[PDB]
Amino acid sequence: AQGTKFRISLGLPVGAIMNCADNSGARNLYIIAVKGSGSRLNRLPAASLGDMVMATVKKGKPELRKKVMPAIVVRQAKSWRRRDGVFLYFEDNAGVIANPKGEMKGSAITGPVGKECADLWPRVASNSGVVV
Amino acid sequence: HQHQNAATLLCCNCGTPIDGSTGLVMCYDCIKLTVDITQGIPRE
Amino acid sequence: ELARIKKYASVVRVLVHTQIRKTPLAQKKAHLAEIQLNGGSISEKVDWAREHFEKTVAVDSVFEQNEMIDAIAVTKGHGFEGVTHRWGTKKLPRKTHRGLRKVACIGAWHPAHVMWSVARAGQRGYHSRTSINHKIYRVGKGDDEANGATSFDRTKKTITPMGGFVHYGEIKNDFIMVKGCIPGNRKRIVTLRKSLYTNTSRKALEEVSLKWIDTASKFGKGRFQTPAEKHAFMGTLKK
Amino acid sequence: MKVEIDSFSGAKIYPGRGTLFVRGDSKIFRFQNSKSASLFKQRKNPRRIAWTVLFRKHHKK
Amino acid sequence: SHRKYEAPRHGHLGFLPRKRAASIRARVKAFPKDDRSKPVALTSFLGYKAGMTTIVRDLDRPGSKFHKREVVEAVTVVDTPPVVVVGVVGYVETPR
Amino acid sequence: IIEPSLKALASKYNCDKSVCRKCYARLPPRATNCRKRKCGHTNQLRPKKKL
Amino acid sequence: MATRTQFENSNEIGVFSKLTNTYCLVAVGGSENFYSAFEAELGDAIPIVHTTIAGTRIIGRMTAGNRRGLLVPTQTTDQELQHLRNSLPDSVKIQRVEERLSALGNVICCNDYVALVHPDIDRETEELISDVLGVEVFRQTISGNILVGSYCSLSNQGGLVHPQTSVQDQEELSSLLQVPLVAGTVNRGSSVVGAGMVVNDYLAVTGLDTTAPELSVIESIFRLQDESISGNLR
Amino acid sequence: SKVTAVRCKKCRTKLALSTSFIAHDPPSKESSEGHFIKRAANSHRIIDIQESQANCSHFFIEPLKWMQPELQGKQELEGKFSCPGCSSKVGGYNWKGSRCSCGKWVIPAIHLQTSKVDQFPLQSTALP
Repeated sequence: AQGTKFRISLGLPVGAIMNCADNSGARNLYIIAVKGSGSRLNRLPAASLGDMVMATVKKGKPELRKKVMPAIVVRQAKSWRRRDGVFLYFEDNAGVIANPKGEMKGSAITGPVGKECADLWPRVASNSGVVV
Repeated sequence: HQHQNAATLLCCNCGTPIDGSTGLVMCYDCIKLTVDITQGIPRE
Repeated sequence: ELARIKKYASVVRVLVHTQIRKTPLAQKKAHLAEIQLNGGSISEKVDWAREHFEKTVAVDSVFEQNEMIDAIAVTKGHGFEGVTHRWGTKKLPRKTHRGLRKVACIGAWHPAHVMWSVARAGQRGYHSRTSINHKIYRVGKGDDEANGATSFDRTKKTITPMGGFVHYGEIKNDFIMVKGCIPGNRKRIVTLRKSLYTNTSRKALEEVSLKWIDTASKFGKGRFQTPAEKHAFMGTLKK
Repeated sequence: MKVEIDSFSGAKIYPGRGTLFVRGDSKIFRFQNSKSASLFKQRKNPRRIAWTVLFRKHHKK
Repeated sequence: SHRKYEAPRHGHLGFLPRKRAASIRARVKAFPKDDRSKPVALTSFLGYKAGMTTIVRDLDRPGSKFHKREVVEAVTVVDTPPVVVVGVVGYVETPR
Repeated sequence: IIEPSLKALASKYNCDKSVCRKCYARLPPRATNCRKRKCGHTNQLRPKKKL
Repeated sequence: MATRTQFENSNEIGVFSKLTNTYCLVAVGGSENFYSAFEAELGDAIPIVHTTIAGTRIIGRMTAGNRRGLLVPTQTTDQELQHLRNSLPDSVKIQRVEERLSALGNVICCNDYVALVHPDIDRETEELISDVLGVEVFRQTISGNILVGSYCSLSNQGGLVHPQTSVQDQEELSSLLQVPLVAGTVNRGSSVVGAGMVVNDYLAVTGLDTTAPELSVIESIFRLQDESISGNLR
Repeated sequence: SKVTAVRCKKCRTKLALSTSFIAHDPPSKESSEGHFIKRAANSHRIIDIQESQANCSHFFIEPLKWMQPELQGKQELEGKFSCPGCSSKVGGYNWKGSRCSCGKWVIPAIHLQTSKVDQFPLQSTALP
């Protein structure tokens, strides 16, 4: 269900704890798997900006905790190349939780939102205050 | 003269009148039978 | 002898050599080469070379812009190289007695010989490679002060960066500027070839007009394009 | 094609050069090289570093 | 025993042997298909590689996300001086 | 909308065939044996199922 | 009046397009079927301009404008700027705006007369919104959400707002906007109602997954709705 | 009650009014017509039983004025038609049957599927 996205650098392997940008109670996200990943011996599947990852909530409201639910990555700390030329990188990692359609449970997103995440997912681009 | 005539929400599935706030804007008679029910199990 | 080629001899090559003296290399020895001709009516091929004995053959007559070419040259050399970096094999763990940058299992009991397919240490680099489908962007004239200049740029400059190309020197000659990497290091002879198959798909037909050519110093973190505008930014210096 | 000045000192950035930094309060910082970038993580003040442009503008050189 | 975790091969088999090539001048193994309708021209040319520099151009590819968009891209300058012809050589065809 | 004069024209090449039980081949309807050699020229033929 | 269509396979329209009174903007990567919904019903009344903003296709959320003016973010390239000023008429004013809150459409909800803006917008901007659009600028949040753009669609006739809003809060917005206000859902119950649809005086385009009870509520508050060819000839 | 109008989705045209509607309302519910029977090639062999849906998913209307250019020109025994401005499959004509999803039979039908068309009231607004 994932739209076409130009390749950016892979910066969030399995086991990463990224922050939770929206206001649905959760405080962080524990990434367990990445949708659409490949297959190779001993390779951890990695996330990027714009990918839809499976994540559990470790800290927050107990209604959200202890269940696996997919999530969209909205910031990345690894630098990446944009085609117009610049290398840019945020300060921290971030994500928003979502239903498997791609609709967003969060009402609004704090902080900046990556530009490539906005075009790939429309519901993120509705709730986003700042897009880079 | 502020006129906010809205009858807050009508429905999604059927055409039945006024629902309330907090969510669940779907007219409970619809959600009992229609959308999925998300049981999704064998009952036998 | 030339009449003997006209009777027999289905295909006709031409021996050419470079003009190494108009080049900032230390070498004074030219490279000789053959070039096959794809004209018609092989009496006309040898009549063309009969005229062009001791004549110069320009670059723009052969190649034009947007044409997909093939680059055939010899790779940079790296000497004797171990099995990890040569083939890209897995490194052994930390706890290994006598070596971790190796390959553990060479082969089974049978056959009682080392197979040719397994990975083993040896020479890496300095091989011949053919790299295909490179798009030419610019065919610049040598006796022209508008090498780096573009319709969108409008500044008088060569493509030679400030301080020259690193380890090479003075491009003030005709040049081919082709997209993406070519096998071979700097100073190396490179043989360019026409494409074998006519390619349609979408990419070969696309025409490019440049915006801007980077002529900042390649000797590291160059922050100015031309030495004319370095002096305007800093101002008067003591020297 | 646009030429942006350095956010750290004063230097011009030609396209395809240097990094960019988005601070967590949604502010965009541009850097020309690894020199002026690494002096930004150390919280160094560009009005006190001599080779910067903002230093020379302050002291009227 | 079987391999117990299947995995693709490391390396390519049609690029053996990794041995040093016989000269710095690489040969042309194959020249393109001769078409006798067109006039006489050359198929290959010699130059000396100098270095790399970056370029900026307007990408013009319809139905792409980067349509009418500037992309930076890396180009190589090969120094290409004019070349002078000193001889011809004619090849006859045998069964061998 | 098929105009069943044409359906009877179409059914001869598609529907009016016989099927070998072993090798599932599409055989002529009045044939006795399978023409394929991998099933040993068997005479165990069934009609193709009508819709 | 009340048309339904979808961009490539997504229901939402206000993300990918911007409908005003005098002009209309659309994203570039669409089928002919998406464009035909705008081309047939608008006709030659208003120009349908293909464009991109800041290298994206989400120009509905990035831009903000009305009858008189158009605001674009700072990241808009100059080549994309001149393409707008050529095709759009002489009357509209186009200005690049220096914001920390980059996406202007989520921040600003406006029409001919009244604008609602995100409350953390700064003072020097609030002069530039009034100067360009010619509109009085008000700071307020729809009941739970600071983003007044995505969660409140507005036009000259009325306004469709976020469903989880109390009646007393809808009263206080109605006094300020001087138009009647209706809570509703779009696209089989999505709360994103400002980006789920676009609207002006003549036209209101929605997603395909809008059910007919939702579309009936939309056409009522906007008052767009109003036959001989139907007849009985047996 | 008041009169109702059927407007086309994505065409926004009143395809059929009220004073129509041969609605045939009750299903049969017995074993041979309330159930969908899927026979086999021979010997009336029943392989599949399908229970009928709840509501009849069609609108059975009279032959109207705007169907007259499609019904006269290349008249056949079955076909389909469209909205007159978007050319999408809105309804079909069948002189055979095609009972309802819920099932009886009818007479010759002009069947107008309730997907991709919707029903409006022609009267004034409800004013909620």
